[PDB]
Amino acid sequence: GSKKVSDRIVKLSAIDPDGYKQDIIGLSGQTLLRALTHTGLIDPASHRLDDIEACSAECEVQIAEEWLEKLPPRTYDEEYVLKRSSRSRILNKHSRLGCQVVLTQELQGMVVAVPEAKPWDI
Amino acid sequence: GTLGRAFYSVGFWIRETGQALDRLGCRLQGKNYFREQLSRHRTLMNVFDKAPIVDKEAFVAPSASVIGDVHIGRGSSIWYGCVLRGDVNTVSVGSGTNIQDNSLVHVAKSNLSGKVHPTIIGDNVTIGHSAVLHGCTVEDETFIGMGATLLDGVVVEKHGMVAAGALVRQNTRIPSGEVWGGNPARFLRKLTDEEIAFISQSATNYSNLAQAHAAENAKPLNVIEFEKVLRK
Amino acid sequence: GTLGRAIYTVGNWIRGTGQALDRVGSLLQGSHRIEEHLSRHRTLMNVFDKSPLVDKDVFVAPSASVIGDVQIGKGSSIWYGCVLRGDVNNISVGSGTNIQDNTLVHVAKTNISGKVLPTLIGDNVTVGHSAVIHGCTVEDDAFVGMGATLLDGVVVEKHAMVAAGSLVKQNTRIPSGEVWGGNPAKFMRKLTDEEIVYISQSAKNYINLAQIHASENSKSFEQIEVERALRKKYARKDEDYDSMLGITRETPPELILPDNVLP
Amino acid sequence: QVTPSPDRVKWDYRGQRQIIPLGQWLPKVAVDAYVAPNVVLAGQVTVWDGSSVWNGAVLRGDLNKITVGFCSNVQERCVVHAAWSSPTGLPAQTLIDRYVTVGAYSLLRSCTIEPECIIGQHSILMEGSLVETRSILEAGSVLPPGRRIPSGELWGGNPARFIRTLTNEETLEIPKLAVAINHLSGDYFSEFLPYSTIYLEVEKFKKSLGI
Amino acid sequence: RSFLRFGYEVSFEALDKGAIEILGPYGISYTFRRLAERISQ
Amino acid sequence: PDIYEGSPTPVTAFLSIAPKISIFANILRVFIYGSYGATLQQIFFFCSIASMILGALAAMAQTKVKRLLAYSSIGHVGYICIGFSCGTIEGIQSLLIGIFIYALMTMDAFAIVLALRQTRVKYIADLGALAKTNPILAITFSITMFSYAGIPPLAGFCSKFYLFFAALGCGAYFLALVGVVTSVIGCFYYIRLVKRMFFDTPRTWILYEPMDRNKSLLLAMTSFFITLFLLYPSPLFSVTHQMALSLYL
Amino acid sequence: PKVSEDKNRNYAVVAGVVAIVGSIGWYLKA
Amino acid sequence: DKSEVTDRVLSVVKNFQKVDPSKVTPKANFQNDLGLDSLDSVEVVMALEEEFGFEIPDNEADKIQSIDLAVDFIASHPQ
Ligand SMILES: CCCCC/C=C/C/C=C/C/C=C/C/C=C/CCCC(=O)O[C@H](COC(=O)CCCCCCCCCCCCCCCCC)COP(=O)(O)O[C@H]1[C@H](O)[C@H](O)[C@@H](O)[C@H](O)[C@H]1O
Ligand SMILES: CCCCCCCCCCCCCCCCCCCC(=O)O[C@H](COC(=O)CCCCCCCCCCCCCC)COP(=O)(O)OCCN
Ligand SMILES: CCCCCC(=O)OC[C@H](COP(=O)(O)OC[C@H](N)C(=O)O)OC(=O)CCCCC
Ligand SMILES: [Fe+3]
Ligand SMILES: [Zn+2]
Repeated sequence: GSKKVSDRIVKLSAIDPDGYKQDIIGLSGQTLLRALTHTGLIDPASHRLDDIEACSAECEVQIAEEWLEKLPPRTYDEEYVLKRSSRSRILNKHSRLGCQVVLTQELQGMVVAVPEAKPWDI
Repeated sequence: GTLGRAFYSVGFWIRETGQALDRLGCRLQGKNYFREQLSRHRTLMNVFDKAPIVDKEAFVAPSASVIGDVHIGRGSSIWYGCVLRGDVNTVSVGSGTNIQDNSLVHVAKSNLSGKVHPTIIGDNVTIGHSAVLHGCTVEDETFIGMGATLLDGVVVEKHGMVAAGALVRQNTRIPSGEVWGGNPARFLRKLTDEEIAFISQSATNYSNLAQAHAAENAKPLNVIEFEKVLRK
Repeated sequence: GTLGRAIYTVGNWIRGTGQALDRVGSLLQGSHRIEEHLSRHRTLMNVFDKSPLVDKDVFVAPSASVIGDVQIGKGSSIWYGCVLRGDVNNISVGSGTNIQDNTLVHVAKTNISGKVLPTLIGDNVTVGHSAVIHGCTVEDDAFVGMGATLLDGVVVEKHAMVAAGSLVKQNTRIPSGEVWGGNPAKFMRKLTDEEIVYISQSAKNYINLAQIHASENSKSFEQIEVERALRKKYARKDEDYDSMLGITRETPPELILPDNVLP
Repeated sequence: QVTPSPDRVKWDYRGQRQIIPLGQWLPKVAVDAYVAPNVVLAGQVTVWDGSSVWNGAVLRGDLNKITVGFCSNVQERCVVHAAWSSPTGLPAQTLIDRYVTVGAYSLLRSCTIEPECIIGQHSILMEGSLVETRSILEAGSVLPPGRRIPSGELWGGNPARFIRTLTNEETLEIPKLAVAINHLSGDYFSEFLPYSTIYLEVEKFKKSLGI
Repeated sequence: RSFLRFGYEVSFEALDKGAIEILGPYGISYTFRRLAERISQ
Repeated sequence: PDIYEGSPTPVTAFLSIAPKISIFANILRVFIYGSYGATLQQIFFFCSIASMILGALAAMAQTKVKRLLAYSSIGHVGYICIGFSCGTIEGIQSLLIGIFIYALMTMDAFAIVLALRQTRVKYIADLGALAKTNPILAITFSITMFSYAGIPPLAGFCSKFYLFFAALGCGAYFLALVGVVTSVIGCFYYIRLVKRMFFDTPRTWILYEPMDRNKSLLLAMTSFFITLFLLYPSPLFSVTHQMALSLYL
Repeated sequence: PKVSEDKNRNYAVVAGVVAIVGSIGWYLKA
Repeated sequence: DKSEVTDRVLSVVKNFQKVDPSKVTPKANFQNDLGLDSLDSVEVVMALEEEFGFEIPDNEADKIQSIDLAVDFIASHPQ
């Protein structure tokens, strides 16, 4: 009725490569990368756009097994980005683009493992 | 018309060329006082061919920003912070009225929303504080409450006192001697006679007080503060 | 020397030519432009004979127009665009308050109802953005929502937040610990200790925030230019050449805000 | 206890200093964006190209950064502020996207506005409040902190109250309205040239006495 | 009836739309989504 | 392409224009003694064909900006080598005209890129919706892309024109067909950029700060040279014929 | 207020004016 | 996943000379159900961090009093 902002609030458990748990807060309907952007653990200047063509695995996040069966899978190029812009030309089967993952209301308590930030300047 | 704007643009060109020559001459002499951040505000800002006309007996506050085709009547006061803007159409301000602190008047700039309606203000209209009259005509001898939000097309006729915090909807006339308030403007009661006299009494007292300010606000610049600012 | 004298003469000639050409360009416009002239707006003016007695610790923004007998306590501040018009009756602003941006404070002419009193504001009181206070008698440590429209005769008690955008009607008293808002009185809810802590911390935050605005707004021309040049010089850093040269560049103290205002 | 001091100036000769830098923070106003002389830019406000800020606006972001998007206008007498934090838990910086009309006396504070979001007069957007795109907010609207407006839909009233749903014909008039306001702002922009000639008057008035 | 049937199921099926449209969209566009891909490596 | 990516953008602006001119001058001076005709022309013929094919089919898939510019430069080097493979006066003239046109157009494109470097433009999608924020820079960059495409009413079509004419002068009809196919393919992914910044409007917009007077003036001069070249191309043709004729006598 | 009183800018200014004179002469004398 | 690591974290618990495989469940409190000492609890935590690379930081090592919480924390870890 009153349309509070708190209804579409999604809380996750992003963990830095230093093994520290973080309680991040996002919105339902926007990308997971946007949710990771407010905390600042992912540099906003690197991935300013939300387009798939403008992705080079700089939004790559590692997902636990228990969260991978309740969101749509990699269609054609979500895997291509992983298997192209990586040190090892192989998929992890536990990683997903944070740019393509949209946050749903039921996707609360999700744990995401942000890896070490790769260079993105030029 | 179009030809006048061409000469206005050429005037800008020549004025800026002369200004740049002045800056080069000043800078060649070893002076950089043209780089100050002086507030470039004019209390009677205009456009190409509007040039707001104000009566000499009226009082306008230095913080007031009269812009456009605003016409000011005899004895009316234009207080501090009001943002009277009259670019698109005329904004007639009546004789003996007053526009209080932190008020404003639109002309509904964008022409998309139908036709733009010029703003008309009657005589002895005690416009209230923080009035946001959005291009509505207001007849003489009336009171407008503080925080009112009059919108375009509203005809507030004679003695139509408007309560504080009103949000009278567009194209909704206020009946004579009837108060409208709330969200939105709804009938509350009928105007009484003591308030009828009080409206004109307040108008007269505010006009006299404005005359007093204009007498004291036109004092010379008091160069003591000028020396104080420079010496730091 | 003589070359300097010749260059100064050439500068005078060029200045005169530029001013003449500016005059010609102004004439070609048809004199349809209002000249800029000088800033006639003055803070702390005398209305009839009474001056506003403002304390030394008070921050009054240059855009503000504090006129009439205004008594402002230590530690408080007046922000931009605000108008403390006190022509008729005194406006005793307490110590530690903050009359925020574009706020208006006015006092009735002792005859709005026959028993008019001058406006008074207590201590540690926040008013908010674009509020309208017309004859109120705010007491110490009270919260006023932004855009509030307190009319005459109202008294707000301590810790008695008025909701933003309210229209508190005539002679309406707000009890301590109550939050009143909307066009009518329209009580909402009681106070919470989280909210009292928030009120106190915001009140002290604006006091320890106002001094940087006070200092920046009161810098001389020979000083503001120096700060502008320094800010331009240190706009961006370069660790590469800094390390290669064996040097380190530290920001000047005058370009660093005090740690109390940082999050 | 209150005491006068001679350091007070009863006539600030220089003026208002429209651009107020706070330490390293500087108001980043872009070219071709109209900012009236009465406007006060303080803190870390950023005005983008094609925008316009009208006289009386007191844009200051001394607490958190405030941004104005492309071709988006902030009308006259609009006070915009930012806070350290918001009740919703989101970053408290207020951001105004493209083609957003703010409307006079809109007291924004730590809000968030999506593009094409016409805001009516007397708007009291509070901390953490969000406005989704293609929506219109009627004049006089007030909404408490943590209250959102959904996608294209018309609201108003003293609280955040639904009114009706926008039609397709009327929901495309927002960008045209913002463009028209930008055109009028540009019309004002050409009125005054850079580097005002007040300094000449400074010298003329200073020559009257001393140096 | 035969003319109307074969104006949709002959001319619009095996002559222009569907048959020689293997040269427009989805006929050669996907052809260059494989040939051009396996040339950077 | 990796060198073009990693190197700083001002460096790769200089790394793809100046060195090629000097190396091609060296090759021209060597050709006056490499009169074998069976060791130099066919190798450059094959390398030109391979370069055009690989550039056209490799810049199609590129999503970055500088990688696309590098592959476009490789394709233009192939087209350039077409004119040298003829080994006649008209072949060398087409060679020099193409080199001049390509140098001017590369200066144009890298002026654009350094202009957009202010906000760290990386991918082709960042410059989306540029027709509204900065319409004039949008149309300038579109003209540059069309000049790359060899679209007739611009410079960059005259070079490819006279290159193909020289190629038909020697009777190498296989070169002409490959040139046509590669020109069409390259034109497609050139206009793909125009699509990304005039037609498609993404939800998120990126705003680019204005540039300095140096880049702006160079950009204006190059853009007026490119569009208005086919109205008065005589001086370039005459100077290139004099240069080619001076190579031997 | 009779001399610029800057022993560094004046040489630059005289260099600029002699450069302008040289340019106008080079246009004219050639 | 949790099931894969549960089969291995149950095995290490059998080496404490106090824990009987007949009184262990996926929902089995160390202090209450198993009757383990607080020091025994921290030894169990110590055995858990030697199973793999993660160190089980101090702040989160005091919210695994129950075995299911420990299993969930281990499964939902990047390392
Ligand atoms: C009805 C009227 C019709 C209309 C009448 C029309 C008249 C036409 C007249 C045109 C005048 C032509 C002027 C040519 C203008 C050149 C550009 C101005 C150059 C200039 O910044 O000034 C001097 C420099 O000096 C020279 O380093 C080199 C500058 C040397 C060039 C100066 C030559 C000026 C002699 C002009 C002839 C004198 C004839 C006098 C005419 C009047 C006789 C009565 C001041 O340096 P500065 O360090 O303090 O400051 C500069 C300056 O602020 C900016 O360039 C930068 O921001 C800063 O980094 C710094 O470079
Ligand atoms: C072919 C048909 C189309 C061509 C048409 C040509 C038309 C004729 C040429 C028109 C030229 C108009 C120039 C007007 C005068 C402008 C003078 C401004 C000079 C100036 O401001 O000085 C500096 C700017 O640098 C500069 O302006 C000078 C550097 C400019 C770099 C140009 C390099 C030329 C050599 C290479 C050209 C390419 C050749 C390729 C074959 C400082 O600037 P500032 O004062 O604004 O302050 C710093 C802002 N950053
Ligand atoms: C006849 C007028 C000469 C006036 C000379 C002059 O003003 O130079 C300033 C300008 C630009 O220099 P600034 O950015 O420092 O302007 C600083 C600020 N706008 C100022 O005015 O000082 O020079 C040119 O572009 C002209 C290059 C071609 C010059 C022929
Ligand atoms: Fe991505
Ligand atoms: Zn009043």
